Amino acid sequence: MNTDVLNQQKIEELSAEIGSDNVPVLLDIFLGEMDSYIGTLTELQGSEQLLYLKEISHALKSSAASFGADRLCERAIAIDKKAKANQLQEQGMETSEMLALLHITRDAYRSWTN
Repeated sequence: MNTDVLNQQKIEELSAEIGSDNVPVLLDIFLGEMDSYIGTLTELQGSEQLLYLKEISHALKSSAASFGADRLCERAIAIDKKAKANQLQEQGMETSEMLALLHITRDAYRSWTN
């Protein structure tokens, strides 16, 4: 997870006078809206498939480059894509990696990242 190395370090410091205002704004939206479309566009298409490239480049690459500029930043983006995303499922992270983002992010972030 985003643990005692980056979260309370890089998060509490990059948050602070900065992300204490900006990260709740980002975190809550990238989750709510991304997830929105995965409620609706998953029940309409392979949007959830989109869900992946967008968020981790969009919001995780945004907020994690600042507020998790440690593991989750690259270890997720690269270290997932390759085997974490395909060694889970041959299908191409078509569910169990992508949706996992929310359970992992809200579990972890809501513990040290508002």
